[PDB]
Amino acid sequence: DVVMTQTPLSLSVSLGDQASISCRSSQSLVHSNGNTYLHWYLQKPGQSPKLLIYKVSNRFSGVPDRLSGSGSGTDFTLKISRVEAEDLAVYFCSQSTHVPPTFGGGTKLELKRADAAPTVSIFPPSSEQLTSGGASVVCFLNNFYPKDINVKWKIDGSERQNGVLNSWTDQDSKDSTYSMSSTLTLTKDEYERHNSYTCEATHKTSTSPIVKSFNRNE
Amino acid sequence: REAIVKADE
Amino acid sequence: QVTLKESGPGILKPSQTLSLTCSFSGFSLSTSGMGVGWIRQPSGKGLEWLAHIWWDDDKYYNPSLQSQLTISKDTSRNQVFLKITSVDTADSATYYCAHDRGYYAMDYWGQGISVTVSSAKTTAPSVYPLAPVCGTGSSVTLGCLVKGYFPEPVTLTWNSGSLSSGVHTFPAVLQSDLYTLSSSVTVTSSTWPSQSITCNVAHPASSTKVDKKIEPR
Repeated sequence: DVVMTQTPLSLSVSLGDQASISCRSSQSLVHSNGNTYLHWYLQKPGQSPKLLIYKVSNRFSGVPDRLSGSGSGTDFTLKISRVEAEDLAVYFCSQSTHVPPTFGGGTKLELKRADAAPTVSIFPPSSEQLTSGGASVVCFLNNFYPKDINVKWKIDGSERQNGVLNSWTDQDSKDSTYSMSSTLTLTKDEYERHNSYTCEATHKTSTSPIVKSFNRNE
Repeated sequence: REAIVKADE
Repeated sequence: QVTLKESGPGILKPSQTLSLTCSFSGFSLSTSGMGVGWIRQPSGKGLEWLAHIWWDDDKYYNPSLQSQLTISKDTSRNQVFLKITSVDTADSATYYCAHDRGYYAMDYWGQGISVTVSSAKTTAPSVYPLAPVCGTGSSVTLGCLVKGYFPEPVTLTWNSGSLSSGVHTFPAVLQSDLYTLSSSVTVTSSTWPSQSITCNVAHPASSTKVDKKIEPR
């Protein structure tokens, strides 16, 4: 099938700046009927793709003229002027001149923002969970910028790495921040062998780690 | 193989 | 006003036949020029075209998959059907049906249906409320921990969808072959615990729908 080579892989731009994405096809996208069947889409996480541009330059209804497509033959470009938080998505080209239709590898669009410190909250295991013989301690590290962050767990002052599961959000389309969830899972008995539980966050906005903690006896 | 265009604009 | 919605099983076993249905409104397959396509996307991977069917009964298939694919329609009920025979784990994906412009550019898409090909058992999640540590500031963060389900997905809302702002719902992660996700919600300390806050979780594959009200510790 026809290969769509899309560049760059990621794009991080200041608010209001222009973003430009290139797509090159392994062969000409000019159909024998003279038309060029090359289209642009975006996809936000947990969402279906959305058509942006069809047949090189035609905007789909609801698409602001802020977005424009151009190119010919094997070389095509999507330009997004005045990048805003709502533009956060993975963007990709698609050819349908040839069978099967094929798709670019995607460009992740991210936005710049003022540095922001995470809001850190720790949560002991629920009564319901302890009932089942399990014990998860959860730490949320919310609304921070930039994306680079590290979490460490400490049990009675001692680092615990085993039983730690982390999850990270994509950049928020409203405030341009990132969030992270960290869960330490133990058995109820393991949990009850110790007293002090600590979630520790290292981020550029802070000289020292942000520390949230609780003692089991409470 | 080239696609067979079913409808267009 | 074109809408589409996919239906089918969330999970089935290798070698079985996958039967998907697209139900649509805002257009008719009796109208000249109309077409509906099926396209899939394995988790974290690229889109792959499956098949299209047209108003005039013309059907087209991905040549590398055609021995497995059958597309059909019921124009009178505004439905399109896809059958995939001999599925294996490579067939695990989100499957989309889509309205076509006429030349394999798809301008309206369904929400997608997650299909997992697996021999593992379906497992309902445990749902656990996350109240702040007992015993003060202006904002309070509450949580919901959704643990040990299979397959994906679950849906999570706060107060049946009433509380929408200040929510973070984290991507699911595998923990010993089962999925786990969590969600935080941040409100003013005037709101909670005076006003009720409940986590709503559904897991369609197990027919689970649970509510967990966040109580103070």
